[PDB]
Amino acid sequence: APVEVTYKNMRFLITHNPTNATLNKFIEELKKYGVTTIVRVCEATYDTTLVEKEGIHVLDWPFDDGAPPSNQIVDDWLSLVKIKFREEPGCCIAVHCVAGLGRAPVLVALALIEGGMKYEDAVQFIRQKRRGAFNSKQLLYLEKYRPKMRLRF
Ligand SMILES: Cc1cc2cn(-c3cccc(C(=O)N/N=C/c4ccco4)c3)cc2cc1C
Repeated sequence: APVEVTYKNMRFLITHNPTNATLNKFIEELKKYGVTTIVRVCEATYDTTLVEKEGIHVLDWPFDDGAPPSNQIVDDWLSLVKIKFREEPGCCIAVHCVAGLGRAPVLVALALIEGGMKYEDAVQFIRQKRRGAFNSKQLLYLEKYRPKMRLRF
């Protein structure tokens, strides 16, 4: 389920998980939204060689099962956001697991919070665009989440 999220000057795309045989359609869906980077939060699957060749960099930072992202992944994710939108204004960052496990959306949620949103509003903003956005462990994480590096001053 391709779902797009725009807040301030940030844009994110929560995609499905393609297979090697459907990568050409996937790449053109990404380009459609001007996606220039992809973060895989679940065990690797399709081969990235082809995607990269098309100008889309793939980042593999899996969570351990449905557990909240590690501090290392949260740090790198927030850094990616900060650098990508500052070096490529207007671009889009894609993130995905399998379009239903409620893992990928947390990353978008965290970006919204650091961007100024209340975790409550960040969750409703996403939940309204798609179901199964956050598993139980995920929601609790966001509830107790305190900003580590705000986006835009
Ligand atoms: C309650 C609620 C309020 C929302 C307000 N916007 C929204 C939409 C479009 C633009 C901006 C915005 O501030 N521009 N950024 C500017 C900027 C300058 C530098 C960096 O960024 C904000 C999405 C929302 C979603 C919800 C759910």
